[PDB]
Amino acid sequence: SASGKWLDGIRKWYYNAAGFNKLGLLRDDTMYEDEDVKEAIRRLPDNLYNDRMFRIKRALDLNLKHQILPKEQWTKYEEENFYLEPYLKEVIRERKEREEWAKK
Amino acid sequence: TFLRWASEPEHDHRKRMALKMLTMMALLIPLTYIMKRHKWSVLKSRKLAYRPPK
Amino acid sequence: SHTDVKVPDFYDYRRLEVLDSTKSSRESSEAR
Amino acid sequence: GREFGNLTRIRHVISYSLSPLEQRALPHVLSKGVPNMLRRVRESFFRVVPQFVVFYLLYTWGTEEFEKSKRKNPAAYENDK
Amino acid sequence: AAVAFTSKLYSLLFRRTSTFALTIVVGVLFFERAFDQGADAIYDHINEGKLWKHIK
Amino acid sequence: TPMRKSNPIMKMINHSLIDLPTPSNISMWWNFGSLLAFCLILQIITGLFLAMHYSPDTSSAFSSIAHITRDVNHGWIIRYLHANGASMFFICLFLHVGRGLYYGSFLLLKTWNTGIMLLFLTMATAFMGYVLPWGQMSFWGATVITNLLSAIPYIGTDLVQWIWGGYSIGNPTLSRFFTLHFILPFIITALTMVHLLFLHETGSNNPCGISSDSDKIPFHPYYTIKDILGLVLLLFILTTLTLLSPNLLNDPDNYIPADPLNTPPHIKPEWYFLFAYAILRSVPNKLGGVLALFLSILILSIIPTLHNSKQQSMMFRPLSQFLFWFLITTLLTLTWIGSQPVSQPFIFIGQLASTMYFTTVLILMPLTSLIENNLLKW
Amino acid sequence: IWGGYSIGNPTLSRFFTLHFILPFIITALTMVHLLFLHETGSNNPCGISSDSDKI
Amino acid sequence: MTRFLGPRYRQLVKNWIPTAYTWGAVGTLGLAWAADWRLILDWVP
Ligand SMILES: CCCCCCCCCCCCCCCCCC(=O)OC[C@H](COP(=O)([O-])OCC(O)COP(=O)([O-])OC[C@@H](COC(=O)CCCCCCCCCCCCCCCCC)OC(=O)CCCCCCCCCCCCCCCCC)OC(=O)CCCCCCCCCCCCCCCCC
Ligand SMILES: CCCCCCCCCCCCCCCCCC(=O)OC[C@H](COP(=O)([O-])OCC[N+](C)(C)C)OC(=O)CCCCCCCCCCCCCCCCC
Ligand SMILES: CCCCCCCC/C=C/CCCCCCCC(=O)OC[C@H](COP(=O)(O)OCCN)OC(=O)CCCCCCC/C=C/CCCCCCCC
Ligand SMILES: CCCCCCCC/C=C/CCCCCCCC(=O)OC[C@H](COP(=O)(O)OCCN)OC(=O)CCCCCCC/C=C/CCCCCCCC
Ligand code: HEM
Ligand code: HEM
Ligand SMILES: O=C1C(=C2CCC(c3ccc(Cl)cc3)CC2)C(O)=C(O)c2ccccc21
Ligand SMILES: O=C1C(O)=C([C@H]2CC[C@H](c3ccc(Cl)cc3)CC2)C(=O)c2ccccc21
Ligand SMILES: [Zn+2]
Repeated sequence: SASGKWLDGIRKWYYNAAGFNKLGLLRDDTMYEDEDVKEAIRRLPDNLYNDRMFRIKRALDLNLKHQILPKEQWTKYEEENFYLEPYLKEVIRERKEREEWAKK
Repeated sequence: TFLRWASEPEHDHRKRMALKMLTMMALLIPLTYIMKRHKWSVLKSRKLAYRPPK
Repeated sequence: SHTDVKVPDFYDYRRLEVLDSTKSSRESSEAR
Repeated sequence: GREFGNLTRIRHVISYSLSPLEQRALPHVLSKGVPNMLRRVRESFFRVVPQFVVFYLLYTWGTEEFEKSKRKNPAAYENDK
Repeated sequence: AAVAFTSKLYSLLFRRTSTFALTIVVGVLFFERAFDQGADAIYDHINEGKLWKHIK
Repeated sequence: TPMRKSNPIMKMINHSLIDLPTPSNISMWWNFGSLLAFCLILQIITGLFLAMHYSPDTSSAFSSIAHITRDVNHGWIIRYLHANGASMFFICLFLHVGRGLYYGSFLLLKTWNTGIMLLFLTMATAFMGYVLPWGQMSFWGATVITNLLSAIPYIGTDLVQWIWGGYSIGNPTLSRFFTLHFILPFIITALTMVHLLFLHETGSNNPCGISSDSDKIPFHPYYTIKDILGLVLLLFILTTLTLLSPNLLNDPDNYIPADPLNTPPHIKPEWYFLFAYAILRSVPNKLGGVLALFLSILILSIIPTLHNSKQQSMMFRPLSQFLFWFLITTLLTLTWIGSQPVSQPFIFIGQLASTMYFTTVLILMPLTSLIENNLLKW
Repeated sequence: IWGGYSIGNPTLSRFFTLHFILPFIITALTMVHLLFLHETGSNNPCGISSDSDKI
Repeated sequence: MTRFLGPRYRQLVKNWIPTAYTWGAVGTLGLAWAADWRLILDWVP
């Protein structure tokens, strides 16, 4: 039903309003590094880790220079990669399992 | 006028003194701003690159 | 390997005091 | 503890810099800085300003109302005698 | 080649830290007096006729 | 090794403000802590001088200040500087708090809690200085603030009489105000050192809310000159306030000495307090009013607990930003209401502003954070 | 230091302000004193090194 | 929290109840003795 197109519309609006794409950043780059997120980052393979580090340094440099990327290079909503989500879900499952053991 | 003077004797000398030290504090702003800009130009023009073996 | 190295150009930022080149290098340094 | 020898692990990033005495301190103001400030104002205008406009309307209304309340009502003397 | 003003200024005065410091004390001695005199002149001039120094 | 690193005192200085790793990208909002410290130092110096001419006795306090401002050489400007420095101190304090609310730096729990302690201490200090001139406003301010403990149900009245040292406000209370006002600033100093000790174990947050360990620069020379620039600006403003327009923030009713038999028709505290006053005015019940008064500040301690967002900073969170600025306008509204008589329009407006303040902190922000999370699909 | 031609009222308030503030400077310097001490540890009556019998 | 609902936590709380009310007795009697609180001390023979 149409409701899918409608919700995706508002979601795209919110994404462009947030503006981390103007700095060349992915969504999974912008998470705060709590305990689980750090453990998920530990699990990444080397290529993803290095790409993430450079992207973040580049955003920091731009922010230092009160500037943004050219529009041609902004991250687009329809071709983004949630590279960290899978690892995070596993980390959280493991912690939940341990908790559940601890109450018996 | 006399009650004005009775309430605030430091009036004239205060304005006298304002001219001086305000001129000075106004002068010191652009100078220190220049010094800041000088020290920060190193970072403001920095260029990065990423070169993985791929 | 490395041999492909080249610093990108900084023309926009450099001082005119060295672009107006009619004076030995070290004397310029002194003026700046 | 935290010290410039072992903060994080990075690979394959190259940097380039000039010395301060080689370059200008205020290189391009009116050709680059001014438009940048303009867009920087544009990107935040509607997230900050309307709330303050509403505050201004509320303030003026409340002042006017309080000042009306202090004026004598003719019906308080004209109505019955 | 071009003996220019700021280069002479660097080489004679600013190259050595002690002499830089000496230059600074010498400059402040004279700046203080010149600056005071100018300010007092302006002030006196803004409100002639109203100060008791002259009414005396 | 260099001497910079040869010795514990020197090495602590070095880890504090020479080789400390700072974020490259922090903005002007991070200058206000150093300005706070500067203000504390200014206040202590000007206070130690004033102290040597003031009289903590109800039969000469007023006249001792007259003596200071008329006969002591340049005593008037020392007075002016003290009074205006307090105002600057609170301006910086408010801006300093607001930064941390916006950029999510409350997740540094120890620093945040020590900050709340410092806020409380500074307010106490400022108020106990405000009553020393023994003018007409000072007296009734004292009276109200010391009657506040009567609201404690079982032991309150006795606490009031034990703080007064008698049946009423009087000479024995003024010396207590003066001893406490003398000692508190130094406790503030010590706790500031603890505050920074806690900070330097983690380092500074930044505007983007992401980890900056890939782009740290040293504190010296960059932030040394930056903070010096900030200080120059603060001094320009302070001088213009002291010499060009000294009466801007001044109150005439405190140039009338104290009269225990008459409260003036129009009552108004110092500006940095108005908002609390408004809150206190808004509850038709004594105990409830005092409780609200104290909760208005104590509520900061549970902001870390109500945090739902995946991201730390509001830089990338627009709905959040909208609410933030609405909260700031509520506080402006309380400040404006505090200035007005206790009459009906302002009564009603103040009650709405108070309910919206607590509402916003406790309910609206958490829920908007959840909506935001759902819009980004996590 | 007198604040006048002789000992008088202006001097007593100076005595009192200074007597109020000094003890706290003493406190801070005491902390520095002990900081310095704990880098080496206590000497003892015999004047020989006690690192074989520390408690 | 929601984590601390379960059997072990119930058992663990039961283990410490007595010590808890004993420390409560200590604090109450001490407060009363320290503030010469007549409301409690008038009942001590
Ligand atoms: C008789 C008394 C005389 C007194 C004389 C006083 C003279 C004072 C001189 C001061 C000079 C300062 C120079 C500082 C240089 C520092 C350089 C630097 O690095 O700066 C970085 C710093 C910014 O830092 P940053 O790293 O970018 O980080 C900040 C943000 O994070 C960045 O985030 P962002 O990028 O998202 O933000 C973008 C945008 C965000 O934009 C927005 O949010 C939107 C704004 C829209 C505004 C639209 C217009 C207004 C609203 C209208 C709306 C419609 C109404 C409709 C009504 C309808 C009703 C029906 O913000 C800006 O760009 C702000 C720039 C302007 C800053 C202005 C600062 C004002 C200071 C005032 C001081 C007052 C006290 C003086 C002493 C008084 C003593 C009595 O500032 C600048 O870059 C600007 C520098 C230039 C500032 C000049 C200020 C001059 C003020 C003169 C005041 C004179 C009048 C006084 C009156 C007193 C009354 C009592
Ligand atoms: C806010 C004001 C009012 C406060 C009132 C306070 C009420 C509570 C008072 C309790 C006093 C007794 C507590 C004993 C706790 C012993 C714990 C312990 O480790 O003991 C074993 C330890 C070590 O013993 P040990 O090592 O030999 O062996 C212990 C081993 N077990 C337990 C197995 C036997 O003993 C001590 O060294 C304890 C010294 C305690 C000193 C307390 C001094 C009195 C201070 C409080 C009274 C004064 C209040 C003044 C109020 C004035 C108001 C106006
Ligand atoms: C009589 C009128 C007044 C006269 C005043 C004269 C003095 C004027 C001001 C002079 C300021 C000092 C300038 C010279 C400082 C030299 C410091 C020095 O040599 O020490 C550097 C070296 C640096 O350490 P490292 O990093 O380990 O070095 C390794 C290098 N690879 O040593 C140090 O650590 C610093 C030591 C500092 C010593 C400072 C001595 C100051 C003496 C001041 C005397 C003032 C007398 C005033 C008299 C007044 C009338 C009674
Ligand atoms: C003598 C009388 C004094 C009266 C009281 C004075 C203090 C109160 C002053 C209130 C007005 C303050 C206005 C400050 C300028 C606002 C400029 C603005 O809107 O800019 C938005 C711009 C947007 O930037 P970013 O989101 O980071 O992204 C840009 C990078 N791409 O900057 C910000 O949003 C930064 C906001 C930082 C916090 C500002 C806080 C201001 C108010 C603080 C004090 C309020 C009272 C106390 C609040 C806390 C109470 C518990
Ligand atoms: C006398 C009062 C205070 C002094 C002297 C003081 C001093 C400082 C200084 C110098 C810094 C260094 C970083 C900066 O300037 O931003 C700082 C950081 C900080 N202050 Fe305080 N502060 C005071 C009160 C407060 C209050 C009232 C709060 C909160 C309610 C607070 C919370 C913080 C936090 C969270 C940081 C670190 C945040 C970050 O780095 O992102 N402080 N403070
Ligand atoms: C955070 C630090 C301080 C703050 C916020 C503060 C604040 C104030 C304020 C608001 C006043 C009243 C101003 C007026 O009536 O015009 C005052 C007065 C006074 N303060 Fe301070 N003060 C501080 C530190 C000190 C210290 C350390 C001393 C040490 C003796 C001191 C001594 C005095 C004296 C003697 C007065 C009365 C003189 C007068 O009213 O002009 N103050 N203080
Ligand atoms: O200004 C400081 C700062 C400090 C600098 C020195 C100041 C200071 C104040 C008074 C004296 Cl007598 C000496 C130094 C205190 C604040 C400090 O510790 C930080 O960690 C920090 C981080 C980011 C941006 C600014 C700062
Ligand atoms: O009626 C009041 C009044 O209510 C307060 C109040 C303002 C808020 C103060 C306050 C107390 C605690 C905190 Cl955390 C903050 C502010 C307490 C005194 C005054 O300051 C005052 C001054 C002069 C005359 C009358 C009055
Ligand atoms: Zn003067």
